[PDB]
Amino acid sequence: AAWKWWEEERYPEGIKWKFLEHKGPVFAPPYEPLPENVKFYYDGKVMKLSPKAEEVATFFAKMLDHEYTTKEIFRKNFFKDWRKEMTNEEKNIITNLSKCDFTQMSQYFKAQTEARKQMSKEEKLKIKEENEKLLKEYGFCIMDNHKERIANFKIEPPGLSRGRGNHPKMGMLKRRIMPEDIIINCSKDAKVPSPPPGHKWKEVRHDNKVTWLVSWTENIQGSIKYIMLNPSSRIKGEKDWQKYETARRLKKCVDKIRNQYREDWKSKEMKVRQRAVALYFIDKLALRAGNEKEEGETADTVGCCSLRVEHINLHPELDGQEYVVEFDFLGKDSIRYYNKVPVEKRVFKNLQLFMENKQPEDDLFDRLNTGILNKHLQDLMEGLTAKVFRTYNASITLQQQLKELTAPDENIPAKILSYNRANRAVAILCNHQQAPREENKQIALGTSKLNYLDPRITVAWCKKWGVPIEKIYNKTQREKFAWAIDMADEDYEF
DNA sequence: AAAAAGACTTGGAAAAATTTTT
DNA sequence: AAAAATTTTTCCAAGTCTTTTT
Ligand SMILES: *[C][C@@](*)(*)C(*)(*)(*)(*)(O*)(C(*)(*)(*)(=O*)[O@@](*)(*)*)C1(*)(*)(*)=C(*)(*)(*)([C](*)O*)C(*)(*)(*)(=O*)N2(*)(*)(*)[C@@](*)(*)C3(*)(*)(*)=C(*)(*)(*)([N@](*)(*)=C4(*)(*)(*)[C@](*)(*)=C(*)(*)C(*)(*)(*)(O*)=C(*)(*)(*)([C@@](*)(*)N(*)(*)(*)([C]*)[C]*)C4(*)(*)(*)=[C@]3(*)*)C2(*)(*)(*)=[C@@]1(*)*
Repeated sequence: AAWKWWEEERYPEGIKWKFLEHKGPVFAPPYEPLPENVKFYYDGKVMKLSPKAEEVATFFAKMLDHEYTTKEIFRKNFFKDWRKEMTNEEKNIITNLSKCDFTQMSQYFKAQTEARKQMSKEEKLKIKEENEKLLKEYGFCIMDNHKERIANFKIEPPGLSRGRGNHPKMGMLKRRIMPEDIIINCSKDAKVPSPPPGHKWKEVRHDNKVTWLVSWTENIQGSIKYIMLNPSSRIKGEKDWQKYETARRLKKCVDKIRNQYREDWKSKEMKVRQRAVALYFIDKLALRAGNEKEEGETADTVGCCSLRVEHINLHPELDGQEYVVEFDFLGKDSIRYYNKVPVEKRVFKNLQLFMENKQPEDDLFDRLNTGILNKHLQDLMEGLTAKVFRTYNASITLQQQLKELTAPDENIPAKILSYNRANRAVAILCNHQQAPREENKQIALGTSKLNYLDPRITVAWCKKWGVPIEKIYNKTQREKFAWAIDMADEDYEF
């Protein structure tokens, strides 16, 4: 029988668990060497590469078809990192990447892909059965009286970094994660997981103030990557329920907050004027609270608080509309945001004052960062941060649009059209793009449907119109939103 | 403070598995 | 059979906000 964690007494703040036991992470499949017939060339002559160098060479060979393997930054980074993985004998022969011929390696990898879909019933069924025994042995964990699923237990294989957009580190080598890089987290009364034969873990800790099971440091950015519980668990779902509850508490406080920031545009001090114009953008246009990145780590992308002077172009009268602000920046994942939006009279006058005596490279809202904006938002409502406005706007627009687009006389397949049409409006507001059915050509429903929309709004909609939840939510989503699907009436109001 | 770390939050695109069209 | 159009898993990062160092 399935566990209804939502009927339980809410888990206390501070300590995340009392008990934790798991079988550790599943390491990336080992490197299968190149056979004798698959040769590498340098200056037209054959050259057998050492195992370490040959492994790095394969990553490039597999990506050879893409246009990014011809870029300055990619090639510079790849070659620099391939030098480290070479022997002193190889370092003296291989001076540049351009005299290297990977074409034969590339052909073998295409040949293996063509040979992988031609497998028998003893190969196609066997590998899918060894994946199932792996899913049941390492894909589950015990955390406080119950067996819950683990998210991504299979650690990512080594390769070359690409990232999203115009990334400075594209082409850098993602190293193979070893047991000696793993920090295991579990309880003192639990059976500490066994490392692969011949190896030992980096650390075995017992921190109950955190929710992760396994952690390590990746080399590209230096940040800690984690292995946590799947979305269907108590620890993730309760936090997901609390996120929506916070957005619901902002609903009965928004009119009071909107009136306050409208008055703040007139204030004597500029520290308050900028804070209010930035909050106006976050409320109206659902922008992300733009944190400050370190120059040269990730692609140059901004958000609301990190907006520069060059990202906006002021127009008093354009297209027959008053006070137009033309936004043109790259948001998260290098997705372009473009909107010609008519603002209030005081907001336009304020933006003119913020763009004065400044160069294009300078920050628009100086004397303001994400911490100052969130410190103020905490003084208005408890637990309020800038991303709560995005959750609020997305969820309320779905509720509003579902009421507006669903009609009583329509059939079940036609009602699904209306749900997806309401979901479309949420994706346009949140700027969730999908690169090139005529409507949803450039729009992506996935991100909002799972991160942004209180699932109870959908469960309420479904029980009202007689649409079974399986027509809206698939197998995996139904498990993530189980709390909502069980506990929720037709009368749910955000 | 205020930089740096740490711990959460937020798929779409490319491939492979099928299914349908020629 | 053989190819094309769909469906569906496999591949791969980047923000937000909190907590620690410097
Ligand atoms: C595409 C879309 C995005 O980007 C946004 O929007 O933001 C995303 C999402 C949504 O929300 C999600 O969810 N996700 C998850 C994940 C991702 N990415 C990635 C990359 C890489 C890797 O490796 C991974 C895995 N790990 C293990 C965690 C991932 C995941 C995203 C995105």
